[PDB]
Amino acid sequence: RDIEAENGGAGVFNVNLKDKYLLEDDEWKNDIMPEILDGKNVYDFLDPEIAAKLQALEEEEEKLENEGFYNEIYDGFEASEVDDIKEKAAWIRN
Amino acid sequence: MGRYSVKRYKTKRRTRDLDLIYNDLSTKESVQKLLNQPLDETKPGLGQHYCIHCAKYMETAIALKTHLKGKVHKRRVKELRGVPYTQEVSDAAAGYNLNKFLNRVQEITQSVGPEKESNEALLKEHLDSTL
Amino acid sequence: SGNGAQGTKFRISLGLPVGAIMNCADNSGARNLYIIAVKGSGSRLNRLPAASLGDMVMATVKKGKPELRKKVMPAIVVRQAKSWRRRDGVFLYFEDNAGVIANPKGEMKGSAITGPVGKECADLWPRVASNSGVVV
Amino acid sequence: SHRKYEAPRHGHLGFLPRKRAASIRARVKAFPKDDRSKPVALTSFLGYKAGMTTIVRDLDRPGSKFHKREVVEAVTVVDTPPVVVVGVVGYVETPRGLRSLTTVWAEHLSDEVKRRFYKNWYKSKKKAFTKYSAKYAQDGAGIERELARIKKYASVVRVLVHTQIRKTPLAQKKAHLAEIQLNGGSISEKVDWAREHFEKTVAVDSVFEQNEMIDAIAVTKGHGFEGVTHRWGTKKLPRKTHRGLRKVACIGAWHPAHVMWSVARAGQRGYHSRTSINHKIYRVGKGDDEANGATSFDRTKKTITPMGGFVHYGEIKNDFIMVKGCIPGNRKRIVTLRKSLYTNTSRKALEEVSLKWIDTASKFGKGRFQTPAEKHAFMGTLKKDL
Amino acid sequence: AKSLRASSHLNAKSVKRRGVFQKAVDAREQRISDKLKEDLLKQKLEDLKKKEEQGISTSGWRDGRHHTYKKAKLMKQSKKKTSFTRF
Amino acid sequence: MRIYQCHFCSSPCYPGHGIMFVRNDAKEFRFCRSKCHKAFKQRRNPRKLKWTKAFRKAAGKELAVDSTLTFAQRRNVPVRYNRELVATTLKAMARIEEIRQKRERAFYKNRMRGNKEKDFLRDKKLVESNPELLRIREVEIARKLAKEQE
RNA sequence: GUGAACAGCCUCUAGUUGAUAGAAUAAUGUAGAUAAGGGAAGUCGGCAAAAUAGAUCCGUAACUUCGGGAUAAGGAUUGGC
RNA sequence: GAAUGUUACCGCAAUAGUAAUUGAACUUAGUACGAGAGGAACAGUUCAUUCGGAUAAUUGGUUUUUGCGGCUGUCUGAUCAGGCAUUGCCGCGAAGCUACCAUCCGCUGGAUUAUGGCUGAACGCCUCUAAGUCAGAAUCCAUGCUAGAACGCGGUGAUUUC
RNA sequence: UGUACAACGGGGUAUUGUAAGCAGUAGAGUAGCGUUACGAUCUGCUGAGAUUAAGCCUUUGUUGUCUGAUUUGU
Ligand SMILES: [Mg+2]
Ligand SMILES: [Mg+2]
Ligand SMILES: [Mg+2]
Ligand SMILES: [Mg+2]
Ligand SMILES: [Mg+2]
Ligand SMILES: [Mg+2]
Ligand SMILES: [Mg+2]
Ligand SMILES: [Mg+2]
Ligand SMILES: [Mg+2]
Ligand SMILES: [Mg+2]
Ligand SMILES: [Mg+2]
Ligand SMILES: [Zn+2]
Ligand SMILES: [Zn+2]
Repeated sequence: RDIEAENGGAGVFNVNLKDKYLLEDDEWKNDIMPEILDGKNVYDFLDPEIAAKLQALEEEEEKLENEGFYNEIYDGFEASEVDDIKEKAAWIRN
Repeated sequence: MGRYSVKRYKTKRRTRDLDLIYNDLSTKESVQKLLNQPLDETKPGLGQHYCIHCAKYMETAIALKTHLKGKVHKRRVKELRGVPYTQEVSDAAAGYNLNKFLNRVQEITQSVGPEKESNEALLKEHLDSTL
Repeated sequence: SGNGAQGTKFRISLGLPVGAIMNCADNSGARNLYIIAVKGSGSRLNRLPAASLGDMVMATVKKGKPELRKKVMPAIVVRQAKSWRRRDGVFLYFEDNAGVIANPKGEMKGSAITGPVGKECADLWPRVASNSGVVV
Repeated sequence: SHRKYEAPRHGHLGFLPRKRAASIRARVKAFPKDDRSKPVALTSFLGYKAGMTTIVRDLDRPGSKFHKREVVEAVTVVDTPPVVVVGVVGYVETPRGLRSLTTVWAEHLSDEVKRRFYKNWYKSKKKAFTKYSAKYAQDGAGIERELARIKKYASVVRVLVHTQIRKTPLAQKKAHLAEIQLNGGSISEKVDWAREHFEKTVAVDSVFEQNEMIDAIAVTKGHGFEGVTHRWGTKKLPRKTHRGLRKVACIGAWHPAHVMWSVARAGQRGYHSRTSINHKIYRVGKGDDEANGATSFDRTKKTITPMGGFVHYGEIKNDFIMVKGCIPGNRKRIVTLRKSLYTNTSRKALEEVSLKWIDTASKFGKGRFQTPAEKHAFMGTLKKDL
Repeated sequence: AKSLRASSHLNAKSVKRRGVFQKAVDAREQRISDKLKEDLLKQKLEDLKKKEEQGISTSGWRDGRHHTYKKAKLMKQSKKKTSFTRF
Repeated sequence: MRIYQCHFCSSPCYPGHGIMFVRNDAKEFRFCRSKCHKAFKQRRNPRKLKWTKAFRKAAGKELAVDSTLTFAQRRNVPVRYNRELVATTLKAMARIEEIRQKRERAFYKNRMRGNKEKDFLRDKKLVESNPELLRIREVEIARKLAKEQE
């Protein structure tokens, strides 16, 4: 109340709540915490060892890529023949 | 927007929710309490003859029997079969609290489900015997 | 903004004009409250005094104890079915209109409140917040 | 005899007559008082109203119930590309008021501002200012004499500027020309500033900045001929009243044997000049900023333009002013932004605005997504994508 | 309540107005003037870079057109007896 | 400030959008649109309405169980603010979203394989079943080619 | 054809396509609708509107000239296959 | 809306009108005052009542968008696609319009009244009054807001080749 | 005779709610000889299909259009 009275008084003084934070670094007190990123909430992704979790996800992704997860002719027909069949069927429908 | 839907689903004319009815039917104690109700002068039939599935009071036991022999009651009973669709289902569909949704689904499949089914069967045979 | 209310009140959409009937959410024996006046209401020709969430009204008990009936008592509105805007960014509403019986100092006659209580009313009245089990 | 129940009259008698405005550009009736000690500055600016959107603000207001809390507020976006200085006008004081003494124009004018002088541009030979431009030859005598006359005699100096309407999505090609008063040093300093700024552009951040209170001057949206009930707010007469219920039942019952000027009558609603004051600037956005719609809390790289663009307006590709609330006029209308006429003494004039989020969902419907990338991410793969 | 035109409220407003509000106004005006000068300098630099590729008595009449028009106007006013200041 | 998911259709609910309904048991129901709110008031089943994420997940139109879908959950135990942890989270969110989009694309491609075979069989059957129209087509093409030649 | 039905709605035979027209979509009207929350606080007065409605089953008070009251009241239901 | 050379742009302001209002809250403070019981205000801040002017980002209402879908009866042989039922009926419904059912905004200089004074005679006391003069009310006149004399005005651009 | 204008077309942005056609072993049962026939409905191709300026945004495409009449002088 003495600080408030010497600065602005009641209803004028704007106290900084971040001054009482017990952080690892005192330079982090006046840091703006992000909340939104591309339609997602940051707070429900925030977690320690998320680096390890993302590393495990990357290992799984590499395994899927190696296995081949992401990768015109029929029995008795050639590509030109099936193109002719498709073209004639489109003509018939029209 | 139209008058029929407006005057049926006004907020002051709202009915009890399906998940609440499922919670009522899941536990045997709740079913016993709803079957043995105190005499209330403000209720139809003095608070007796209460259909738990439809959450509806009848004036008489014959009215309750006719209600049980009907498609509206069958419609509600069919609606009360599966997962109750709480907010966790929509969160999981959006991709949020998926593990919590999976745990709830497996709990319903394992423990809550068959107990609710047995309670429903006992209620059905009790109503058939007494009516 | 009423005697016993803690601080100022920001404007809420009005849901309950004079003549409305709301449920009684306390355990004093009343079943419903019939609004006859709104405390702090303005003066305008032809305009009905109307209450909102957190407002103090004068109410008569229509259904309840015979000793409780046939008198006018102060009440506080704790639920309304008319949608109102919260400054955090959503419009919201309850199923019913409901209030609790209080004294002119804002103290509850009953000892507990059943059903949810609006944050505006609970923050405005300290005794409602003390007797509330569910706050939104 | 006397009226039994008192009631305030319907409508404001100071906004009479309720007629159509003379011009679509509303006149600035007063400028801030000039202080000769201050540096040279413009007193107003021109913009085009684009639309409205929504923000979330982290409020710092001691004594308020919403102190240290979030509030959702509506804002108006005004597209403000830089204006171009093309002239200067000197005003002397007379017992009959302010009188314009002389006007000096720049040597080169663009077709945008030349079109303001024509009713049929495509058929004209485009001869405007073609002989005036010849007075700049051989050291500019005449131009120098008129500038010296303004320095010697004028008590008020105004600068003639015009909008760069080609930068907006507007279908109109004709620019808007207006006088903006110069408040600053001496008359000679104002004249020197105007002369050195001929054919130069002034941007909106060299007139206003963030957290400043400004005034909006514009013509309201027209509504045509209107009855008394919605023109003045009178109560409707009971059902099936003879000769209509959307009327005043008795326009006169007393001695003067006339209809009083203070009685509500049917007529024109809207399209009036209006000056509203004390609108706080929430953002001064730069048009070359790739993320002028992003905040420190919201890391999404996006601009101010909503999905699908502003309805009936288009995209915002220039500097913009985001003020809170609403201003008179409709979308795509020219508006004048004026400096405050007095030193505001409210704490809201000293508050610093920090925005946490800016809404960029589509205004063409119930917009659910902020970006097309977000919409694609939510929906997934469509039939035509495969 | 005290009106908007109440003398004591206006006096207190003036006392407040002479302080922090006027100081903030002055600081904003200085910043805006600096930005305006920077904008003019940037336009000058862009014009110089563009040109790199390519490379007093006020007495009497204003002009002859003004002299002829004003003399004809005054002669017409004298002839038609429609002058504001001259019989 | 938080992005909520619609109770009916799981669409994102941004601040100042939609409407909330509070029940007697303190359950909040947020709806992104009046459409979803009115469907809920009419007591329709979102697992029966096809345009909802609940229906799509139940019917298998899009993948529902994956490693990239377990990174988002409500955090009821807060952690102390850490600048490097925040930066790592901000990069991880982008990486997770990119991987999830790739897997969703793969799931849809696996679901839609076989369509080319079905369309080819339908086209072949139509061509076999319409001989006379094919003769008309041949006559028209021959007349057009003769016109081009002369 | 639907339906208890010469009801209302649609159709076949037969007969009409007549009644000054065109362009725009201000106020006020004439005729017809919808509306959040509350529910007669409106008004001399619930004026006007709204609500009810067919059919099957259960059930139905005072009073009474014993014939009635009575469709009293109050409830459950209705599609398709 | 004719006319005073024509035509165009930017302005001035005679005159006329004029608008804001009330309550509560924090602090001052459980302080002055008071045996006690009780209990203020100025300065500094925050909301709300009534009124007024706008505005449609959001929420709500509205639907001939006859936009999408569905239902009854009949009719076009059936499917498909459709007609009619004086907008057939039911659900959603953009755009537009709109709501204290939604949101925003609404000021500051001179002169005064009652009254309190200063100097000071009348009247060798005295006296705010006689001459002179200081302050002082939601009052007055302005600032600010609306219109702009169609017979008030200024500055500026262009001014015809048969 | 051009960041020219228009009529279409394209891409976005929105509204609704999954088109027509084909197929299945899903379908209470019933009839004939495990099969076949009928069968409300269910499922897949299919957030499909339809509409989207008439006062939405945008546009390297296609096709065209650019013209008559009257009056005015210090
Ligand atoms: Mg009255
Ligand atoms: Mg209004
Ligand atoms: Mg919109
Ligand atoms: Mg209503
Ligand atoms: Mg009455
Ligand atoms: Mg009355
Ligand atoms: Mg009777
Ligand atoms: Mg004070
Ligand atoms: Mg039909
Ligand atoms: Mg004296
Ligand atoms: Mg005039
Ligand atoms: Zn039932
Ligand atoms: Zn939704």
